[PDB]
Parts: sequence; structure tokens; C-alpha cells
Amino acid sequence: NSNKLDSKHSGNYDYWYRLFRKSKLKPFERDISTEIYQAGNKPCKGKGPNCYFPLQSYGFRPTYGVGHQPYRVVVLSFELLHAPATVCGPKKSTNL
Amino acid sequence: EVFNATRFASVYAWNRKRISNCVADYSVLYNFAPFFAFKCYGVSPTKLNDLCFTNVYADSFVIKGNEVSQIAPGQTGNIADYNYKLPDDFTGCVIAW
Amino acid sequence: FKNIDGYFKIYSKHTPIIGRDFPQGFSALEPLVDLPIGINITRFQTLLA
Ligand SMILES: *[C@@H]1O[C@H](CO)[C@@H](O)[C@H](O)[C@H]1NC(C)=O
Ligand SMILES: *[C@@H]1O[C@H](CO)[C@@H](O)[C@H](O)[C@H]1NC(C)=O
Repeated sequence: NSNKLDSKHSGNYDYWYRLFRKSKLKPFERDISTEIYQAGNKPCKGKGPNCYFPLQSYGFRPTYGVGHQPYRVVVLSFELLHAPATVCGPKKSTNL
Repeated sequence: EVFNATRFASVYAWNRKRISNCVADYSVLYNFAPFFAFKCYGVSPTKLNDLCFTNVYADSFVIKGNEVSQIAPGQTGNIADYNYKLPDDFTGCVIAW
Repeated sequence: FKNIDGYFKIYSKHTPIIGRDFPQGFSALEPLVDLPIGINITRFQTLLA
């Protein structure tokens, strides 16, 4: 939980998140874009009715509920396959 | 009949309609109002025709402009505190036109 | 070239083959670089001299 950096007086709406996309996300694939979702059949380009901005603000304040707190999430991806590795922990080197 | 009404009640007395025994098609909702705030919290505006629900409540009330942004789970204000409070765990949508 | 889960893979084998065109005798390919691009690729183009 990170409410000491992701919150300030009078709020903070710098963060973003997408609710409107034409299709699904494939695993580990970024889709950064600002294209207004198509509603009905209109080629409408803009804000308002049946023309929605793809992403809305993820605004955070110091006073929210626990489910509404600015949680900081980082994920780690590993590749435990047969390949030359790079990262290890403690290392001894007893002779072969 | 919930969106073709002519006397949408005020926020202090919000009329609550219990919708039961019907097929919820959202195209009649899409063609009836040129929306300005169709934000959802528990479902997706796009994903509504492929989920089946037990009961549906349609609370209808005419309100000011800023109060539209006021109406949301986990909010505050003269409406969110004294007139109509949306629970933080709300599974539904709001429509403003 | 391939772009499964990123990890761009380049395979190659250089040899002065008969030289008419694509040969008929079998030849293997030895991977040279395997580098994790992790981006989206849709279109392909070649440069000249
Ligand atoms: C990659 O590009 C294709 C076509 O340009 C597009 O359909 C697809 O959604 C893109 N994927 C990502 C993860 O950007
Ligand atoms: C009410 O229904 C009529 C008949 O379909 C339609 O023309 C009209 O636009 C509707 N008005 C509202 C406010 O839903």
C-alpha cells in the first residue's frame, strides 16, 4: 500500500487506466493509445454521447477506503527454462 | 418506461424500480439517451448482453451537472451524504443525459 | 526471424552454394542472436546499398 506518495491534499488525478478496448489483451502486450470507442455505427471522433474516451482518470486521494487505496503493485517474470542464466544468489566455487 | 418517463423524481426521494422477469437488452438504452456519463464499476459498458443477473434496480432522479460526477461509490458531498449515497461495493452502472 | 513471446531469434548459415537460386540440397540453420525485443511487429521491410 502506497498512500504517502500516491496521494496529496486536493487529490491527484495523474494516473490512468483503460476501460474501452475493441478486443482483449494478449499476455504481456502493451496497447498505449488514445482512440475513442465506437458505439452504434458512428465513425464519431471525440467526446460525448456514444463517443467515449478510451481511458479514464485513476485519481487518488489520502482519504479513501481500503479497497480504494493507492496500492503499489510490481510483478516479476521468470524464465525457468534450459538456457544460460544471468542472475543468482549466494555462490561457492568448489573445484570440479 | 423508466427512460420515457416525464416526472423523474428528485434526488431526496429517489424512485426505485424493481426490474424482474424480462430480457435486458441494452440497445433500447443506447438509442434512447445521448449519454454524457455512462461509467460502470462492476461490469463493462460493452459487456452487458452476455451476463445473466438475478434482479435489477433502476433508481432514476434528475440532478445538477457536478452532482453527476458526485454520484459514484466512495464519494462525498451534499448529495452523496444526505440525498443519495452509493455503496463502495456497487455492481452496476449510472447513466446521465 | 521470429517473435514468439518477444525474444527475437535470428538464424543464419552462410555458404557459397551452387548459386543459381534457392538450392535443393538440405542445409541447416544456426541461430546467431536471441534477444528479447518484447514489442509488437506487424510489417517488414528491407534496406539496400
Ligand atoms: C499489434 O499490432 C496488431 C496490428 O497492428 C494489433 O492488431 C494488435 O492489437 C497489436 N498488439 C499489441 C499488444 O499492441
Ligand atoms: C419515447 O418513446 C417514443 C416511441 O418510441 C420515442 O420516439 C421517444 O424518443 C421516446 N422518448 C424517450 C425520452 O425515451
